[PDB]
Amino acid sequence: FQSMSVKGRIYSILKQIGSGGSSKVFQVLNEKKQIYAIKYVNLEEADNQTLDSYRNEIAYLNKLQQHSDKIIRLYDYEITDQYIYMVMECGNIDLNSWLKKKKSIDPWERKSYWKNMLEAVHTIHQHGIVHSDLKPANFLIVDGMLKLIDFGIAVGTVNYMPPEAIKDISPKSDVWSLGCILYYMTYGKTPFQQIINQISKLHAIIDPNHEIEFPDIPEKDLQDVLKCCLKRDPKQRISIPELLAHPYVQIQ
Ligand SMILES: CN(C)C(=O)c1ccc(Nc2cc3c(cn2)cc(-c2cnn(C)c2)n3C(=O)OC(C)(C)C)c(Cl)c1
Repeated sequence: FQSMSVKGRIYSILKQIGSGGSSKVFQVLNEKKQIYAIKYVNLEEADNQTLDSYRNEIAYLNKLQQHSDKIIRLYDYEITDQYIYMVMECGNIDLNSWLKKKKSIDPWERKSYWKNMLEAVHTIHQHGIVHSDLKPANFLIVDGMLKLIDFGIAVGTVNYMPPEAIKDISPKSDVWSLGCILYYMTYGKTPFQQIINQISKLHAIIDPNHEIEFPDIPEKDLQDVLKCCLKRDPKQRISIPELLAHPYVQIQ
């Protein structure tokens, strides 16, 4: 029922998609009756460290547009000292919400999503970006295709957290997180979701004596991937280029 202006162009609000730290995401309709998502960021109580992190995310989102279709499309933006408006493509739903609703995940949709996740995370790594905070919420379903929504530059779950991030951070950090997302899509839980206590959870992730259970499934390829990603030592963990050449991703 409402309306907002981004670079002379008018957008009518359909619904509010999300909220957070001085930031509201909306589903909008433009003058050509096309659907988009607008993220509004209030900079009134924002400092220079915050502004430059936001400016850095917009710059990376803007550059990585051209390098991959697995990155959310950023159509337009308006930046002032009071706010930011980002006009982006609209997804159907985020991966976290889609997984929370779904009682079972189809092996084909799973393989397809995995491919998308590796291509997206691979792309950011080629530009010196390591996310380090990957979770299903950073992924959006856009016409059966997964897209990466942020680069960790600008939920606080810890279930997808690599052992190296706990120790106190290389492209291998993201492999651990992607492994945890695939583990959830495989077994219906993250490898440490059983641990109610958050400190015991952290003590279990770093501890090598704490064996991660990999139950036997029909897809033995999918089992090897999980076993390769979830190696507590970054040095002994599989790389993204090697994951893209794995039989799980490649064999039809
Ligand atoms: C359970 N939820 C809230 C949903 O069903 C839901 C979730 C996501 C939706 N799509 C959607 C969400 C979107 C975007 C584009 N489309 C863009 C963004 C975005 C925010 N920052 N950056 C740099 C990109 N975005 C987004 O942040 O979505 C969440 C609020 C769900 C996390 C829609 Cl239309 C509905």
